[PDB]
Amino acid sequence: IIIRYLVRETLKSQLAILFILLLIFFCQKLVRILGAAVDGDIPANLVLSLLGLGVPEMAQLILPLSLFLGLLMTLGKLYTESEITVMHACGLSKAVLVKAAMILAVFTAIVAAVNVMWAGPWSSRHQDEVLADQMDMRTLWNTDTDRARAELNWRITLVVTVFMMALMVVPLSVVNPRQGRVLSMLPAMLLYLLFFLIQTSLKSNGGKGKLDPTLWMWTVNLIYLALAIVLNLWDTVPV
Amino acid sequence: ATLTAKNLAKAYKGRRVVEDVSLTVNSGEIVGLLGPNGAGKTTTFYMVVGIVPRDAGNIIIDDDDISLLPLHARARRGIGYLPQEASIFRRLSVYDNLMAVLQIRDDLSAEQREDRANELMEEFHIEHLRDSMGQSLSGGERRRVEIARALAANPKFILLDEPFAGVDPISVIDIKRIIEHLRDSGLGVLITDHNVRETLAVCERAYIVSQGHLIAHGTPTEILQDEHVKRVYLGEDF
Amino acid sequence: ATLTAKNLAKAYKGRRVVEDVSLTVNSGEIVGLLGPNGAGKTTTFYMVVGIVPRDAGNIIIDDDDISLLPLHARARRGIGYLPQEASIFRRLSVYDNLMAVLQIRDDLSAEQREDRANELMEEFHIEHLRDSMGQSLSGGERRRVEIARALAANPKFILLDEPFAGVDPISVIDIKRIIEHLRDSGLGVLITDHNVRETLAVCERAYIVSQGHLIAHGTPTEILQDEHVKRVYLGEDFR
Amino acid sequence: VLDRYIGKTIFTTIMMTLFMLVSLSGIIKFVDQLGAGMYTLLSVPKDVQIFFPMAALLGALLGLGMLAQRSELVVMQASGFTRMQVALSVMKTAIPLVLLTMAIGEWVAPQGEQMARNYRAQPDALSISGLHNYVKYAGRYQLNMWSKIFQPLSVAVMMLMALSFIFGPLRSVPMGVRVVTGISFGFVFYVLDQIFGPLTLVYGIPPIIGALLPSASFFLISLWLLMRKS
Amino acid sequence: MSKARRWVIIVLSLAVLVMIGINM
Ligand SMILES: CCCCCCCCCCCCCC(=O)O[C@H](CCCCCCCCCCC)CC(=O)O[C@@H]1[C@@H](NC(=O)C[C@@H](CCCCCCCCCCC)OC(=O)CCCCCCCCCCC)[C@H](OC[C@H](CO)O[C@H](OP(=O)(O)O)[C@@H](COC(=O)C[C@H](O)CCCCCCCCCCC)NC(=O)C[C@H](O)CCCCCCCCCCC)O[C@H](COC)[C@H]1OP(=O)(O)O
Ligand SMILES: CCCCCCCCCCC1=C(C)C(=O)C(OC)=C(OC)C1=O
Ligand SMILES: CCCCCCCCCCC1=C(C)C(=O)C(OC)=C(OC)C1=O
Repeated sequence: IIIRYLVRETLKSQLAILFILLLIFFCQKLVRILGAAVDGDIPANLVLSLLGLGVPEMAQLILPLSLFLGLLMTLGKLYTESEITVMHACGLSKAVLVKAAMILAVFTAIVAAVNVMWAGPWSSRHQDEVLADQMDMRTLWNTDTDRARAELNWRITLVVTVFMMALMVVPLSVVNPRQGRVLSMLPAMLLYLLFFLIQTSLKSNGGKGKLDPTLWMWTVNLIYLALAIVLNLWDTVPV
Repeated sequence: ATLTAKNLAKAYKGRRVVEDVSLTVNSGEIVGLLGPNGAGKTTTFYMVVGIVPRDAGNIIIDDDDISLLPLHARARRGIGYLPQEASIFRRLSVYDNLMAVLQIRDDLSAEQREDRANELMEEFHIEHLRDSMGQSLSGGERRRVEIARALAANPKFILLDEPFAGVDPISVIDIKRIIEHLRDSGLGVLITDHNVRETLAVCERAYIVSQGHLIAHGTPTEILQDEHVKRVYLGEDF
Repeated sequence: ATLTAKNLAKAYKGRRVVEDVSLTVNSGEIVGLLGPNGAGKTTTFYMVVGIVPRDAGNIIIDDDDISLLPLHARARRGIGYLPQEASIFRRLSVYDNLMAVLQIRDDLSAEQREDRANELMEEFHIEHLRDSMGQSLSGGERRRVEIARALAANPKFILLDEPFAGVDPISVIDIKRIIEHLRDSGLGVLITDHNVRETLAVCERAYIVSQGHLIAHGTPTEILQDEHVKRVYLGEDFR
Repeated sequence: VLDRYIGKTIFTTIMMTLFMLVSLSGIIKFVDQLGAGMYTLLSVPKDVQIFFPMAALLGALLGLGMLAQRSELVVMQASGFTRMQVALSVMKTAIPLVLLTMAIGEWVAPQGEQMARNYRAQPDALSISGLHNYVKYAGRYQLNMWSKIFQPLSVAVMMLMALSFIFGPLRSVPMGVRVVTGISFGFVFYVLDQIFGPLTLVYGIPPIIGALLPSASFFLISLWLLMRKS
Repeated sequence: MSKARRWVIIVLSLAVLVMIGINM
């Protein structure tokens, strides 16, 4: 009952971020592609379909972000409304908050696993034909067992990041009334943003052949997963 | 039971906000904790609850030291807490947020959860609101649901934080009726607030902690006749 | 002078929260405005101050209708407002607090304000503090400089919003001493506190409203021996 | 005097936000090593020219918002002050701000940026006077003149806008919501500058007023939030 | 707000500004 309440309350806040953040990403997709069609190709037959076919690429970044941000909105609201303090006062641990986050990251990581194979390569096997080897945007997951810049390590880490960014927000959405409620999101929002600035500069920097994206792309995934666990098990004897 | 708190202390950035406060409360006894707003009564109250960690001291609930335990671990061993502000579960039914904390008790069977829930609505006159969720609930009817579901966790020592907090004087008759009803069920109530005139009417004894340490304790008759209290607090009370 | 409201009404959405509340504040008179919470004793207070705009009322100081005016044009006719928060000018001196509002009055010459300020700050015994700012002054001078500052704007009808409001009973005697001194200078004052034990002990008339309108407008010893206030409000035991 | 106290509180937080926004984008501008090349130090007064209409909005939302949350914005208008002569006190501290973003955008940011690009030798952005009577022989190079001559006018518009929704719908919000709004409306001003920049010549015909639409459309929101909602 | 919570937001946002300067 108290787990179905936390899931139903975050899901209404997660589907409201996915509509606001979709228009924010549409306008960034509209600011750019005018500038490649105002002194480039003609914006008469493509400007409404080139916008709508780059959606499963931009949904790779807003499906982990809306569950991250939707749990900061929902858990941060119940801390200020004194619903989580009185939840511990009747007696039940923070494992209810973790068992409600991972039962909700499963709902997102099976949309972000349908989007990452045969819904993502489809919109690059259709967006690059209307303009008429080493591409790695139209190959599916089985035929991505080539050599030489086969970047499936960035298509797997977009599904593991749904689980390790749902573990980090249950101890980082503790609202302190003295700091405020937006000042308390700052160690969380900077930690998610630092994760995507490292993996983007390891996918492209590892695409030239400067450092292989198996050692260094899963070291960051395991440093951040081990950070998710010490933060969640901090209430014990000193170590 | 005999919840005892011994030699408690705290320092916020070097400032000694409380030194050597020792208070006990037994089962079936209203006990108050009041005094001026110099840090005092609030940090001492939030050590027995557990949402402020102590610097030095001991909390024991009659047999065993629970001073190093969080709030959810003290709630399994007795101690039950009511926040001052509105803490009812928001988009949940009144029967649902009574059952949500009645589901965590593993010493019951799933039919005894339903018998206890219908026993708690009729005890607090709530049973005409079981499908109605909150935010259709008034100020006096939200308060009965919070005490009915703090009693669903089966506590000893419900300790209330400012249970008056701004209510009209016909609504202090009904709060003090269900506070004296918990005492008649064998629960040791510990109250702190600002309103002096309405807790010294309901408490059997009271601790006055002012400027750090504890300055007096006793029955509310001999509290009023005390002279060291009378200077820093209660000049010409009644 | 006399400040009178007449047939005040206010409706947000369907439910009229105020209907036909008429009060009268004469000079040299504490008068209270009381009732249960949410009944409309704090809406019919702000309708006299000027924050909440009226719907059908007539706010009148002795010969001018001020029911259409905002708060700043109402404060020049002789209405003073003391909010229940701190509201002292923090990073500004305690002599410059009085000089801040003494420069607004256009009937004082530029040297005639620096002896009116030097007169107000010794009547209220706040002359030993002269450069202490106000972000750390006291609790006892976050209530007495603001009265000297609200008196420096030359009011006739100073309106106190929740004066007692969570102070110790050793400090209630001090802020009751400066309300009775406030009307010894010929100044009608309206109080709207919730702690109805001293705002019936400092006042001479009271204006119990409950859920839309007036119930009683007698002396405090006339409301205890009433009957209809004793069912929606105080109870059956107040002595 | 407290005309000199509203203005002193605002001016301190404009220059505190602007020093923050320049130090942030100076460590990002430490990109050109990818060892003691001070390219980012002589390009400081160009960064001051770029972040000044945004530090004006964010710094005045932060300085008036702390006057409102300390309740000293209603206690001076309940003792006098009209809402016009508190608006006139944030314009009296806007004239030294306008006389600084056109005094360094013509004397310092020309000669500082050019002497850095020459030191790093291992839209013809020169000046408002250098581009004046430069191109004769319609195109793009005149829009860089109009988006630079009343770039100081966009500072006074954003200080008026940061006051229009302090009296409007941000007087009783927490302080973090005002900062998030100040960043979000600093994103819209980027969008209106680079999407009304080209498109007002290539898919339409504003000759001069195409550079006005960033400032003219944020002036209409300012007089809609204090007049129609009053 | 603290001594260790403040010194995280200084250090963690210093590494974001370095990582923005890396991929530009
Ligand atoms: C309410 C909702 C509204 C809608 C919101 C949604 C829609 C938004 C739509 C538009 C989105 C962006 C589209 C885009 O597409 O942005 C693209 C790239 C995608 C960017 C998406 C960015 C925004 C966020 C999206 C999500 C939002 C929710 C680039 C482009 O398009 O530009 C690309 C261009 N780079 C940039 O501009 C920097 C480029 C940097 C990009 C980083 C990308 C990775 C970002 C991760 C961000 C995570 C955020 C959480 O970021 C930019 O653009 C960003 C521009 C907006 C900044 C807004 C303020 C940010 C800070 C706020 C305060 C903290 C690049 O480098 C050239 C290199 C700079 O060193 O030199 C330039 O000049 P110079 O050196 O010659 O002088 C650059 C110089 O440096 C500089 O100014 C100095 C710094 O670096 C500036 C850095 C940015 C500001 C930082 C401030 C501190 C921030 C701290 C933050 C913690 N200077 C300019 O360009 C002039 C502009 O005035 C700068 C404007 C900066 C903002 C303030 C002023 C606004 C205008 C004036 C008002 C008066 O070359 C490319 C190829 O061409 C050859 C070119 O194109 P292309 O992409 O086509 O290849
Ligand atoms: C807690 C931070 C966000 C606060 C939003 C206002 C919260 C307090 C009133 C909430 C509320 C509303 C509005 C409400 O409409 C309702 O219905 C059953 C509630 O039920 C218990 C509520 O708690
Ligand atoms: C362009 C600037 C936009 C600023 C937008 C701020 C939006 C704040 C929304 C706050 C909010 C949250 C989080 C929220 O969760 C909620 O309800 C469940 C609200 O209900 C009325 C809210 O208002």
